[PDB]
Amino acid sequence: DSFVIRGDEVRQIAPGQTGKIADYNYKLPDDFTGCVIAWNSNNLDSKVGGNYNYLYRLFRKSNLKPFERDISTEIYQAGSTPCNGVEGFNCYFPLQSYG
Amino acid sequence: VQLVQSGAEVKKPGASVKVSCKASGYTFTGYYMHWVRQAPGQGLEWMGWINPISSGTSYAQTFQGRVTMTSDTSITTAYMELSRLRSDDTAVYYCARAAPFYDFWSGYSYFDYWGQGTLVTV
Amino acid sequence: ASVYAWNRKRISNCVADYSVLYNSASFSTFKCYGVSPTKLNDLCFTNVYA
Amino acid sequence: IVMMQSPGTLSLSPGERATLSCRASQSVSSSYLAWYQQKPGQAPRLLIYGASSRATGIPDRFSGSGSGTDFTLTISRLEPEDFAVYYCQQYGSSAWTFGQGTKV
Repeated sequence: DSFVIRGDEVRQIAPGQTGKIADYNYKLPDDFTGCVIAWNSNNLDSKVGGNYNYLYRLFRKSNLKPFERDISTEIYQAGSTPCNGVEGFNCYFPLQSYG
Repeated sequence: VQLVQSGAEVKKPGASVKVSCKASGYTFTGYYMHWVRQAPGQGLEWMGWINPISSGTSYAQTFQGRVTMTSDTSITTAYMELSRLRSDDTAVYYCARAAPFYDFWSGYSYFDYWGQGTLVTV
Repeated sequence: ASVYAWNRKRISNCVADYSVLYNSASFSTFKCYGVSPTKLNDLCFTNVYA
Repeated sequence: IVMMQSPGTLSLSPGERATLSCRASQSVSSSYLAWYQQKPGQAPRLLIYGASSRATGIPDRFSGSGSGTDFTLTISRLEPEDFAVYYCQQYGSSAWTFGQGTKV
């Protein structure tokens, strides 16, 4: 399974972790068997002005199951009022860029 | 944090104007880009905003139906296009940065950075 | 407050919605001990100290 | 909503204190009230947000306070660069509203 995250989030790619990546993007099972390999790619995945082609999920109704892949872009309801697909107060776009 | 807008424009009534705003010094998609108008001798009027991550927008009822906002994250630039220009649209147009609605400490309630005003004459 | 003289706020007799805090994008650390961060709204406490 | 500032014009000597007022037609959360400074020929800059919090780069000569429908901006000592137009700004109902502005 290959993907890009920022340095501080590398620790989240492990069993028993929590956080925006562990919970909403890429979840590993507590009984995971395997190896997590990472390297700095600042010379590839960064650009002047900011590289906005790498996204992560910031909001979700619930945590992901192990190896679940959620790629929806539906507006997240933070409040008690239905968003009806329109972002605004208490209605968030679920993804964000690393830049 | 810097916001750099295009130069002044002169348009005839019925024409459309597109004002750009290039952002730098921050994560472009991490903030909303707002546009604020200031007619000569008048105060500041909020027009609307765009959220570059999705290009979702919201407009003031005053401009809704005439103004379209777009953005391009690859060049961290926001655009505001105001159509059907009238003589009373002569104003200095500013781009301004504010936090997204999910900011815990309500950074969306105000504009912390402004670009240089761009004068549009109609 | 300074860490050597930290400030304790006693919280009682109220409704505690912890999802507002947990689902916030504005915090870099949110680590719960002795309790799941997603079960907090199902629990009742005799007091909360902030 | 209507945000009404007063006085329309404020005139006093450098080195003295000035008080600028902004009244709301309805209650405004302190978290949603901001003050801006606009020098002639320049874009507005943020001075105060959240009713009382100074923006980064703003001198401690500037302070704000208030709640409900009555907010103020205070300049403890006026410098030549403080003789500009000030605005109050409110957020609510998914909209941003500015006052008419006052000139110092």
